[PDB]
Amino acid sequence: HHSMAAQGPSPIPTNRLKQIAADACNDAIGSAEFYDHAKTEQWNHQIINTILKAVIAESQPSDSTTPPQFKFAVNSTIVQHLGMHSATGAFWNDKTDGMWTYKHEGDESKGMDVVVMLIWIAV
Amino acid sequence: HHSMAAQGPSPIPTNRLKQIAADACNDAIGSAEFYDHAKTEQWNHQIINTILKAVIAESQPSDSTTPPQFKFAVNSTIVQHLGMHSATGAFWNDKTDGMWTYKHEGDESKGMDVVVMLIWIAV
Repeated sequence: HHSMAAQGPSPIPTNRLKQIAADACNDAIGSAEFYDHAKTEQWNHQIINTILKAVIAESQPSDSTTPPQFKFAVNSTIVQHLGMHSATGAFWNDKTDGMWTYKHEGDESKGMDVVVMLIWIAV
Repeated sequence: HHSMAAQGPSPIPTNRLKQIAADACNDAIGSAEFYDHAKTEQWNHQIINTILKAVIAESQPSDSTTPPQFKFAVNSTIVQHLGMHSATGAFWNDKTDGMWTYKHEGDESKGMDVVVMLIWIAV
């Protein structure tokens, strides 16, 4: 994946985002030995709720006099192993808005990858 | 794909979004007989730029006294045929913000699908 659009700094340090996403994916599918189409919905739901709860919490201003300053969208995709190329463009505020993507690579026996993308939008 | 989050009406009628996306995909990969990893970047770039240009244009207020009211993000993914499940959650304004997704199904010989997602964010 690669962004076509210029962008602002993440309200959350990208090393923390990486940890949030890696932990979310691990909690959801870490013990899974195979891709199971019957569980992908449950898996994706758990990943997204985990990440969203974490980024909402940690993007909050320390003081009550300042309300949440960022909207977030979080997408999670589970892809069964085979060829995949993704791109993102935007019409937004290049000083403040942006995206970050994460790939949770499954090993040989896993038979699936998890790709996560987070968008933040100021105000 | 399915959204986990409640949402507002599209600033552009969804039948028009469907046409924009279908035409963009057709223009980019309509004449392609096979999946080619060496062309996916060019294909995705064309699709996204086409869609973005169209949605920017048609979301503009008719009057100059009112500036653009929506930010947009557009993601395009080209997937080689094999198992794929996607989900989206959000922390946004449920009265005004939302997402829309489109799948351009490739026939047997095509060997690839195109999935498009558009997010709109008020103000």
